[PDB]
Amino acid sequence: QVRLVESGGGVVQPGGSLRLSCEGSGFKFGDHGIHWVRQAPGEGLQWLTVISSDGTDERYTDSVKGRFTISRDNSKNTMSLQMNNLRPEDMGLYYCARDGKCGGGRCYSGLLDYWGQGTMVTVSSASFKGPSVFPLAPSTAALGCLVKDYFPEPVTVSWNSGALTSGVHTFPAVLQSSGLYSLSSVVTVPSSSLGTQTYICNVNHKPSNTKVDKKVEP
Amino acid sequence: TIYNTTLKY
Amino acid sequence: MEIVLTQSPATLSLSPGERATLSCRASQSVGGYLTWYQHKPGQAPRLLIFDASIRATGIPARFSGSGSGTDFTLTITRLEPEDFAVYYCQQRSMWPPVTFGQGTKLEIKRTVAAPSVFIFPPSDEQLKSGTASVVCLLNNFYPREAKVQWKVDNALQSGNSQESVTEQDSKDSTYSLSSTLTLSKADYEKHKVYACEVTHQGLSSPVTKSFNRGE
Repeated sequence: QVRLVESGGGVVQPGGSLRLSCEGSGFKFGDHGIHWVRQAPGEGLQWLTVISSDGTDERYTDSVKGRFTISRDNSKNTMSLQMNNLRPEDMGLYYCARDGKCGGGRCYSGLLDYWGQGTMVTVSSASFKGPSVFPLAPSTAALGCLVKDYFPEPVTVSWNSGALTSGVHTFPAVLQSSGLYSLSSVVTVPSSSLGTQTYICNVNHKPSNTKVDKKVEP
Repeated sequence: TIYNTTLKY
Repeated sequence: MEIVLTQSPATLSLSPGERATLSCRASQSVGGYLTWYQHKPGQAPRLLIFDASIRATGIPARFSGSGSGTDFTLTITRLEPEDFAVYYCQQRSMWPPVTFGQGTKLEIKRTVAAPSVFIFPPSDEQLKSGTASVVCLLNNFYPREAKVQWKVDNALQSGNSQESVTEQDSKDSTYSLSSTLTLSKADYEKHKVYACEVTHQGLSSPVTKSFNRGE
C-alpha cells in the first residue's frame, strides 16, 4: 500500500520548461523528505534534489540549481518540480523517491526506501510525426515491419491483432540523425503457410494519434 | 523502522 | 568532495544456482552508510540492503551485504531468475550530492548459441519515398557480443547503420539483434550486391547473407 506516483513528464524543446509531480499514498507524506533521481537513456542513476519533510529545506545538485525548483504541498500528499531551461542533459526518466524516516529533529536520512516507477522527460527539437510502416518480406521463415520515422516514443506493435505472440521480437528503437525513431518488429513463421495466413503488424503511435496496419507478404 | 540521520538543516 | 563510487564488474554473467559477488568501491570512507538497490527494466528500483549489511523488509536471505569504509560487497548465494537485474550501490555518508555507482548488470549465463541470420531488402513502397532501408536480423544467440558488417558491392559500410539488441529472453536467455542500413534510393538503385556478415562465438566462421538487387 505505500505508493508514489509521478506525473507531468512529456516532450519539450531545449530551453523549454516542465512541471513534475509526485504523489504519495499509504503514508504520512509530511513525515518524509522526497527525492528525485534521474536516469538518462543507457545510463545509471543520478541524484537531483530532495526537499525536506516539512518543506523548509531543499538541496539540489550543481548541474540544476537555478533551473529546477522543488516544493511540496503536504495537505495534498504532493510535491512538485519546476524544471526550467531544459537541456539534452536533462533527458531521462525521473523517479520520485522517499527519504527514509529519520527519527529526528530537522533531518534527512539519505536512504531511499521507496521509489516510484518514473515519468519521462524527453528533450528534443523534433516535431511529432506518425510512422511509415514498411514490410520486411519473407524470402520456417522470418518476416516483419519496419516502423520508421516517428516522433516520439513510444510505439506499440502487435501482430494479427494480438493473436500472434510466439516468435515475435519487437526491437528497441533507434534514434536517427533526423531526430526520428525507427524500429523493427519481426516474427518467425512456417514456410508452408505463406500462401495462406495473413500476417499483419498493427502499429499504434499514440502521441501522434497515428495507427497503421500492415500486411506483409512475399 | 526509522533510519539514522545523515543530513540536517 | 563527493564520493565516487565504483562498481565492479560492469557485467556479471552467471547461472541460476551460482553465487554472485558484487563490489562497490568508495573514493573515501563512507563509514557504514552504504546502500544497495536492485533495479529491473521499467520497474521501480528497490531497496535491498542498507547500512552495508542490513536486509530490508521483504528481501530474502540469499542477499548478503558486507563491508566497511571503502570496499563493499553484495553477495547473492543461490541465484534465482528474478535476481537477474542491475544492482547499484549508493552512499549517504557525505551528501549532497547523494551518489551512486555506475551499476553492475547481472546476466544469465547460458550455453553458446549461434544466431539465425536473415536479410531483408527495402520495399518498393519505401523506394518511392527516396530512401532505402536494408535489415539484417540475428535471432536467438548467446553470448551477447555480436558483430554485423554491411557490405555493398564489397564495400564495407560504416556509419550508415543502426543497431538494436533485445533484452535477454525470459524463457531462452538468448539475445536477438536488428540492424538497419539506410541508403538513398539513388545509391540503392545504383548498386547490386547487398550483404550482412556476421561474426559470433557460436559460428566457426562468419555468416553472410546477401541478395542481389533486381534478383
